[PDB]
Amino acid sequence: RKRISNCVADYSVLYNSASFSTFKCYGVSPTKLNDLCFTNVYADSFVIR
Amino acid sequence: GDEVRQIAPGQTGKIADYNYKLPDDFTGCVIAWNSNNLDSKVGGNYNYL
Repeated sequence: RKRISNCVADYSVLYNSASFSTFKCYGVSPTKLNDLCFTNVYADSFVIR
Repeated sequence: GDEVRQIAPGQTGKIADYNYKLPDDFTGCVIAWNSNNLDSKVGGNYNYL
């Protein structure tokens, strides 16, 4: 779990990349992220089947 | 083939935002079928932009 903070995130570039087989947002829309100001972000990475 | 989901109404993406979008209240039927053998060549059938 890598913490993200004290930065400006341009989520548009992540969503526009077709390399991702799944990009699903459950409480927000990916387009709206670009205009949204958050408290803290937890980026968790793992490899699964 | 991966873009078939974006064809559904209320979706988003490059296909859903740059070349083809369905209305939110879409009424109708969507029909699809693979045409790899029909319209694909080993050298690259670049006719589909």
